[PDB]
Amino acid sequence: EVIVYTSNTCPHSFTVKEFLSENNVEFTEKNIQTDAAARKELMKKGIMAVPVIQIDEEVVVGFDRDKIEEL
Amino acid sequence: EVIVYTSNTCPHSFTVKEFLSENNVEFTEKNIQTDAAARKELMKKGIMAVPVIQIDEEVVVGFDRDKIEEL
Amino acid sequence: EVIVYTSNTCPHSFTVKEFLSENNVEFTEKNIQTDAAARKELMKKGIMAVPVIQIDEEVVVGFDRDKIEEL
Amino acid sequence: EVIVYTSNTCPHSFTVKEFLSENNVEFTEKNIQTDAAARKELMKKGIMAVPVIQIDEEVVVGFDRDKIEEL
Amino acid sequence: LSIAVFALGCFWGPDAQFGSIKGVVSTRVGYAGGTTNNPSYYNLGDHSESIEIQYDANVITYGELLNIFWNLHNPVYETTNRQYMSRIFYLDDGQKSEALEMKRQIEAANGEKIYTEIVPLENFYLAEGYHQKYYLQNTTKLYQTLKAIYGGFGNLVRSTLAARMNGYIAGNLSIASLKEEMDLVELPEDQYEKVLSIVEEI
Amino acid sequence: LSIAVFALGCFWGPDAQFGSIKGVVSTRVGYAGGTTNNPSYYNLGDHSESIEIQYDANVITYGELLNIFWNLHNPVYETTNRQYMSRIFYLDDGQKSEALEMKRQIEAANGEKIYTEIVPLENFYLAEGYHQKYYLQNTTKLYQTLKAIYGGFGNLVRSTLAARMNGYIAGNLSIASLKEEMDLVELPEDQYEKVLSIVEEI
Repeated sequence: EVIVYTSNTCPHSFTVKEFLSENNVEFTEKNIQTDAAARKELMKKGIMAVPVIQIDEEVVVGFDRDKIEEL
Repeated sequence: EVIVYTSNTCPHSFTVKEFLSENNVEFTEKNIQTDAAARKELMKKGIMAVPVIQIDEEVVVGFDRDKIEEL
Repeated sequence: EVIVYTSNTCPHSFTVKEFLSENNVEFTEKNIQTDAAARKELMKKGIMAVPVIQIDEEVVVGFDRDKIEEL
Repeated sequence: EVIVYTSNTCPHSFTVKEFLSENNVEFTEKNIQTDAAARKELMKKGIMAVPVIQIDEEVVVGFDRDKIEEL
Repeated sequence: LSIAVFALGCFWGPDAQFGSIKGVVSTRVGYAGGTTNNPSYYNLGDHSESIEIQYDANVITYGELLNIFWNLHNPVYETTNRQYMSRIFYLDDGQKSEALEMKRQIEAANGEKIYTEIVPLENFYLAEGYHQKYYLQNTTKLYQTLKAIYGGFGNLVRSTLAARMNGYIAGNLSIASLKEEMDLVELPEDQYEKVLSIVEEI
Repeated sequence: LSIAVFALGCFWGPDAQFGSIKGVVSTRVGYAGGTTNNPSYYNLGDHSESIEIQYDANVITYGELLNIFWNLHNPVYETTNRQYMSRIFYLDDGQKSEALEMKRQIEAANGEKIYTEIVPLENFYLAEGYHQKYYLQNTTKLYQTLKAIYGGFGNLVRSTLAARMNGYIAGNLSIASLKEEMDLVELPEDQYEKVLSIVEEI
């Protein structure tokens, strides 16, 4: 059972969805910019507990070790 | 120049901060649960554009390919 | 009705416990570092944040003072 | 005062452009897929979201209808 | 997996743009809208230059493809040049409904009447092979490398990777997402770095 | 890099807990608060069983360490058992200020007076070697493996990895964060998998 919390931003939601569908993994999509209940449920997860690292300009979301190493 | 947007949740903010300080990288920390301006600035970044994938119970934030593969 | 998931190695757990008692709020404590049932219950809730403040149906992750005040 | 960072390969860029014109909102369009200056300006702003709605100082990322309505 | 059929002018651009869209599985360019059998590029008749898009409906909606369609051209002018007319060939009544609704909405939102015509799809004929993946096919190096990898022109142009590559060559695709699609293809590593070596030469 | 000195009962627990904290660089257990030179475990005198924490101030605050301090025991009872008394040995007036303020706040918030005493640090004496990293030192397998890696008991117990390992053995540390600290140490890969093999045996 898979849920994908999406947005109205076209780079990455479609990336995750294409990856999941191409691997034949069936999922249900909740758009947190059109489904207020979905965003309230995502906030009940520790989503504001994830840190964000700003390197002069770029943004790393979560502790992505190798990415932060490269900058 | 490095900025770390932190929270009042002790697992991961301290993880990122210990990683950065141990590598002698000097950073400034903005706690988005005590600095409303910091959270408004983080929201001006595309932080709600990052997707979240719920696998039955666990939460993957961003397109972490290998993690999603393992579940 | 309040429940508080806490841990020993977390300053923010202590700070929000002190906040709740300073505001005379009866609450249940589930220390996930010594109560294995509590920690696995929190584990398959999707969260991994510590501390978690479950207000009967809402969920506050971390010591968001202004959000907890709103109840 | 409104600026809209858009792209050709994005449905939500088109939808928010249609929203703004349907609500008679004069706006500047910076199509980052053909205006290299606009895309690099957005690039070293921290964002990589598309579409971005800059309302003079505030930033709306994606087609958050209710948030854009608030102005 | 669903099919849409659009027409918005010369189809090189539409091919290179729609083939960069995540959720689009494959693209073909051809001719549709006329009353003649097997039209050719210099013998279209009443046909329109069209693109057939095969898309994964779990990733992108027909309505989102329509958003992109009206985002790639502004048909606020009426021409009788059938080769370049703006048309939506619908395969079922749901496509017809969505297209008519969105056309009404655009007309009302911009105050300009839209001259895109929503018509039922009769026959979509393929265009000549030299029109398929036109930009990629003209970068002979990377083109023949990928064609040897996919083992034939037909297997190449019918693939998702070829659509993404043709789009990237046309500047409509980030190199990062090209790497992401290449990861999706799962190349046997050696061909992978050969292709990446050729693409980063540009 | 700063130093705090606490006392909250028998120091095995405090060692194993504070050594699991990210931001704590090293820990030592010993004796502090008495008027005798070089006390021993069976000859403490008026000394208290204490822990000295060396912590990276860029990661964790003295006040957060105090939060953890009062989160590991509830000193709402007054004893004259000096070996196990709750004390905060301050190294400067800032520590004294923060500790007094937080003690007042706890007393007011819970309605119970706090009997932790805030006193100036005179001399912190080290405890015997068999009290250092007590839980890790008693898992002889992993203990001697890590000791051979770090090349001596002193180099071992003075390290961050040893504090994290002693905490994990005591069940105060996630195995994931143990892996994270091991990544921080940058072991030459072979010793890395040897240590991981031993730790996952438990």
